[PDB]
Amino acid sequence: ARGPKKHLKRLAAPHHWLLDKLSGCYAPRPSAGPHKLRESLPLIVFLRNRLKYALNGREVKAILMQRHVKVDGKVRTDTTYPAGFMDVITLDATNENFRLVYDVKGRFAVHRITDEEASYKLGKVKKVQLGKKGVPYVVTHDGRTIRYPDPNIKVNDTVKIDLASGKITDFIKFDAGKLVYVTGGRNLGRIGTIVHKERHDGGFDLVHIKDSLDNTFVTRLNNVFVIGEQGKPYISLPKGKGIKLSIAEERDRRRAQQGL
Amino acid sequence: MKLNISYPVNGSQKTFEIDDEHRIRVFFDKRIGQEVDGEAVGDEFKGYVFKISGGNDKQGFPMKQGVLLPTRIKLLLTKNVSCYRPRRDGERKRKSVRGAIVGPDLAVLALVIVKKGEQELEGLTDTTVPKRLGPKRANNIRKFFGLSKEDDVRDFVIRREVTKGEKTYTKAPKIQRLVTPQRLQRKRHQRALKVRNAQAQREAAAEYAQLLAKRLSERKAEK
Amino acid sequence: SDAVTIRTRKVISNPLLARKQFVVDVLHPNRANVSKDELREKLAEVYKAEKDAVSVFGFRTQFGGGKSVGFGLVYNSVAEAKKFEPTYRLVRYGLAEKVEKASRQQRKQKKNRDKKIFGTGKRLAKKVARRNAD
RNA sequence: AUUCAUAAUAACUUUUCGAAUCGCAUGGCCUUGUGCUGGCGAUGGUUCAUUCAAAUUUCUGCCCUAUCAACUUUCGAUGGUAGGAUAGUGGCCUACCAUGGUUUCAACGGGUAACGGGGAAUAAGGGUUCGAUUCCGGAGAGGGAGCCUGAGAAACGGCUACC
RNA sequence: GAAACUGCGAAUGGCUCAUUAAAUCAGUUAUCGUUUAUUUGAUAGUUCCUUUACUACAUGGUAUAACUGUGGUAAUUCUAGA
Repeated sequence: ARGPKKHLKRLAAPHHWLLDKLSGCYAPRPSAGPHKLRESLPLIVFLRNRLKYALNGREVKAILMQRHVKVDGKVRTDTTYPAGFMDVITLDATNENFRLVYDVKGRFAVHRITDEEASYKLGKVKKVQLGKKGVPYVVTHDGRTIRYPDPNIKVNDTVKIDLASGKITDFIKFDAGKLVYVTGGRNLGRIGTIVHKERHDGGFDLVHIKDSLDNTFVTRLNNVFVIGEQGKPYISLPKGKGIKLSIAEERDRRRAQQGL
Repeated sequence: MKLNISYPVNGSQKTFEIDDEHRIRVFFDKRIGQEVDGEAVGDEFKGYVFKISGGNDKQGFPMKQGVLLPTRIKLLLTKNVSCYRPRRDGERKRKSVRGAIVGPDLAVLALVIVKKGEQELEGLTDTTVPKRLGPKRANNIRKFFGLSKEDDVRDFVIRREVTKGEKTYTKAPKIQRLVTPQRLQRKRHQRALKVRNAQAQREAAAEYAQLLAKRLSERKAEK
Repeated sequence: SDAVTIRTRKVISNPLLARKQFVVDVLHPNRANVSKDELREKLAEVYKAEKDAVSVFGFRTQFGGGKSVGFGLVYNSVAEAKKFEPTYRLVRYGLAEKVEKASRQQRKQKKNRDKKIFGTGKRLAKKVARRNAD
């Protein structure tokens, strides 16, 4: 009706933000999306939901204006800038360099990295074709389109990029035997590494997915996202390690790992 | 009828009183700015070619030229008419004005001068008026003094002076269009960009032609 | 006066804001609901900031007396204590002062009549002075 | 899955497009002079993608009444063709041609103290009655109607007309 | 920096349920049947037909606001000539 609604309110939120309801208000609306949909992450929720440094909204407003917190080399000097997939976050002095990955339950992390490996992304390439002035163009996860790629990467791969120029460095294939880090669904991000895929043509396509826990489950193709070959992993792998070990034993191991 | 006398040569204005109830019958059935001989009015005025430039009335209605009706009319006025100064961005709007033929509906007539007369240069050119705001543009200087342009502007900058704070504020219009780098240093970098920029992706199709010549030779060596 | 034991829990330095974040534990038998401004003196003896360089709020006492919990925030300098701090608390601890504002009637009653004028308000003021009263 | 993306032809255009703008630092080099380089912001414009969107859009599901059995079509009903118009397919409107389309698996008409749903109250199982209203989505800003600006209004803390 | 032009906002919010029984709406598809303000990402050396009196690009033209001083009507965010 008549124009784009810029006010959303809490108790309509993408629940993986994990915002309570006694503050319970107009939610922090993201900006216009750089990368993908409203499964993103604004800045001023992250600084005082799990990172827990910000106290007032004017105080986190008094952070990003002075070119303090940096993303992808840039700063993104407006407030509610969204966050893509495996986004790097360059920090200031004391050097707490971060990275978003998602846990065994869809929630994020409290994750910190070093400056090593903190110079490249992995982008879900999805639309590679040739445009005007004869150039083959490629797209990324963030839409950071890059000129003159290596021809025949394929569709639906991931690439190792530059984030200072365009310049993808090392692509990867997508066949039977990889390692896959899926996102989207009830069971996003364990690892599945392959067991099978099929045609299913036109409606969707499916990827059969099995971690070291050796149960196998099936997920539609748009959610799967490789980050390597068998036993590769590219990134600093988090401490929940991507298993989603079951309901009883996590209570049983917290009955054990607290050391009674 | 009232005699608002104004003057397009450098400037003068004050509104005067009326008697000539029969010589205002010279005035009508032309809208604005055509002709009123001063001798057609009583001869307190001579050497004066009166052109008329509107006025007001009971109800305070101004005059717009889209008339040919000797009373008021309410009308759709949008952009370039006397009203709507602007407001809420269209806003067509509707108000009411009179235009043409002058009657005793009127209250004031804005009389404005074509020819200078001989007798009454005390309400036209008594004193030359101090027009306030000078030239703001550097283009508005060199033919303002006819400099036949080489005379290197910033010569005659008007400093206006009152030393009531002991330091007299020494101010002057701060002309734009001042031709020095950084007009040209900005201009040079845009001249320097597509030197350094357009060649850089021109030296990207070059490397595209190199390693893909061998790559399109490799599956051309398919046997 | 009965081993007030001002202790802390969850100390975290935030050096991009150059501050220490903490809570204010207190066990105060037979002296209940201690203070605000006296505690900013004693909290200095972990960083030696000043007498007034530490921001703090809270001190809800718990049922029965004897104990309270607050949330305090200490920075380096007073010159830093004008930059990233609660300005109402900067009014509070004697740092800032009263800042005057129109009560929200006579702010919105100030700017509505000034919205329905057009100039800067002396052209028509001459005309009312010229006519009515003429 | 394409006449797709793209490239080149042979041409057209009241030409659309490609800087006459501002802030800090004040550089480098000698051919010492507006010689020449000369960084970073703050804007803004052609295309192509991402988001925000917005538009349509197929499948199923909608209380009560046959003391409502036929309903529609020259005042478009149902199709085809051709054109217009849209931001965009299409009876969305027009010219011509054809006579169809729904229906006792309840069409059509009438009632609703009928905004729909997630949801409430009740509690062996199966239910019954609500849900105007803390969220989602639709509609309205006395009643209708038309409107210029703007990316986006049939806006109503915008406008014109009639009651 | 008081205004005032220029740019974006005013189409989101907030209220109410009047109309509205394959209509909205819930799920479910689709756009190879479409338009996008911004956020992000990349992207124009060729503009001269006088394509050699381009005539200035080491940088053009007017058309005007607040303001000055003159007004009306009783009033209205009423406006005029200079």
